[PDB]
Amino acid sequence: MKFAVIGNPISHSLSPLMHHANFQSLNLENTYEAINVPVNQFQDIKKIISEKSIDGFNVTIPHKERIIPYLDDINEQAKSVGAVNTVLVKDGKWIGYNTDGIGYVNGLKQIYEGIEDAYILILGAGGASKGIANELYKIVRPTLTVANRTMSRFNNWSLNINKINLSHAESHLDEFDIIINTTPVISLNRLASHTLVSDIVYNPYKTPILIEAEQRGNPIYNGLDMFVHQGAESFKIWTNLEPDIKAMKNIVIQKLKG
Ligand SMILES: O=C(O)C1=C[C@@H](O)[C@@H](O)[C@H](O)C1
Repeated sequence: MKFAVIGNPISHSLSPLMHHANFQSLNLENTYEAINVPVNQFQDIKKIISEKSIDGFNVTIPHKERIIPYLDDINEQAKSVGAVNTVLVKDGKWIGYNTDGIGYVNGLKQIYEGIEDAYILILGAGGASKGIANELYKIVRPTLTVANRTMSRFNNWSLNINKINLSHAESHLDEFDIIINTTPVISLNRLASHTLVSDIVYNPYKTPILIEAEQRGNPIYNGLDMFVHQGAESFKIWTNLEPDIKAMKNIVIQKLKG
């Protein structure tokens, strides 16, 4: 089967390196190649893909919304986040999926015991935040809380979740078992001792919030696992097989060192 990643730029993508490691562990005769698609040539996307006989592809900067009109169908999750990172070519039909959020959430699940009873705060109300909150909503029993600087951003949200501003997150910070920053931030001055602090970025390997949270002697978690888990989730969709998460993360790490 033939896979890819589209984007502009595409050369620093670690998707092919990673999906390949997965193919070699599963003993699969797949290719996964980086495809450079400038904005100016994006209108010819159906043709760039189909001439290469592509089965499924990831979509990254700056085409995650740009791809949407070319899809024949799109899932609720993508539609909701308003962005597509995965497309399935399934008998000439293009179908758009979004695995970033489930990708972050499946990673967290592994490194956080009993996430179903977790008091989770998320910072940010934009699209990455939305995608994670949708996925959590399905597995977390206690109501989610999303904090944002502007209340209006929640108008197109769809969840029955608590929605607060940033100063109110600061002063109730100790009610939370996990905090997830999706913002590129708060005062950690009421930060409970046990609280896990997470950012969906892994370059830099630690953002300011994670730095300070670590000095306060808290557990921290960056976006590395999100990146592996979103691609693993694309792979499940495309192929109906189980990805080797350890092989995929180990190669990305080795590449990151160096
Ligand atoms: O750098 C990459 O190759 C990617 C990064 C993220 O945007 C992912 O959402 C995308 O599926 C692939």
